Amino acid sequence: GLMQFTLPVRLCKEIELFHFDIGPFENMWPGIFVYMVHRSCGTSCFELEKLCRFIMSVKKNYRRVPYHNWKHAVTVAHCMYAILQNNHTLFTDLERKGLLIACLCHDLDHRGFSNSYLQKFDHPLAALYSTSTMEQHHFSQTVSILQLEGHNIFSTLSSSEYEQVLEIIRKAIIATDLALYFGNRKQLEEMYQTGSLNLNNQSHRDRVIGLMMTACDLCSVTKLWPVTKLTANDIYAEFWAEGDEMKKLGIQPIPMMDRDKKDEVPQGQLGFYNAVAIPCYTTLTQILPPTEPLLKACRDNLSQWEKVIRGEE
Ligand SMILES: CC(C)c1nnc2c(C(=O)NCCc3nc(-c4ccccc4)cn3C)cccn12
Ligand SMILES: [Mg+2]
Ligand SMILES: [Zn+2]
Repeated sequence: GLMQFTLPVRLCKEIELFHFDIGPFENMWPGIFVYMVHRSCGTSCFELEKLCRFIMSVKKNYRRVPYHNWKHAVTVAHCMYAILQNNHTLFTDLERKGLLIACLCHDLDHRGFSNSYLQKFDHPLAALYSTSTMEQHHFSQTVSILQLEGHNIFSTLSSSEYEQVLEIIRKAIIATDLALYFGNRKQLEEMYQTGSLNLNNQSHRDRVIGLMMTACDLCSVTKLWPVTKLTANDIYAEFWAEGDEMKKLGIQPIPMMDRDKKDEVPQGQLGFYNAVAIPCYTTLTQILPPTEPLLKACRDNLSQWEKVIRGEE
């Protein structure tokens, strides 16, 4: 009832900032997330015994892969917490509840392979889900864990609020398929610029929540340079393992995934900052002005990759 979560002073202050790193102590990630739900939503959004049991079943269903792991899940939820606290009054009680859970669950049971590799391997999940393969699997696993005895954190919601929140989570999670991002942002751009963008239109909200999810998912590019640089080793370690597996199938992987082409990482990160990250955080700042720090930090790390290419580090 009267049981707050508190953090040490440095975390209490730094958790409010977009660039916050959740640190190397795994056993504090759960308390960090609960802290965020309580400040974002209220101490009464979720029955604490159910929330805790949900958090630990979710953790157990992330795998020990280099990048798409439990640490990524809590990183992406933290970024969503930063967005929600800097845009307090633009979001319903249900959106606040659904979106933090959506981020924690958004890569459940990820095996460290692209939708592409599932399809070329002919993995069962590719027959069951022809597009957004892993992301439909991630949502599926969220519903599984919600249905476990003592895990329904949404038990108090009305029959209809329950369906609305699971629909918020489904779209939120589908949106983390980067193939769907390019379309979603082009439309969000055109709607903002012609002035058609309207946040009372539910299909316009959907698109905005979609872009928030891509922002939160990419937030490793908005960290202090040494966090951004080291995280890149993790994500390339998956990409190269996939490359190896593509070669095992008799297929030349794209350069991104070919560990023979390590040399070209800086140029590839440049490409990705220009094609993906900068556009994302640009359009997000236009739509939601207080998210500007994500854009500014992204721009800083781009400049840090330009420096790497010029032999200046
Ligand atoms: C940490 C998080 C935020 C993160 N980082 N990257 C990503 C990507 C992604 O598409 N990355 C690859 C960028 C890239 N590399 C090459 C390359 C490299 C070496 C040799 C040759 C070509 C090419 N291109 C385009 C997707 C989702 C989250 N990501
Ligand atoms: Mg994913
Ligand atoms: Zn992710």
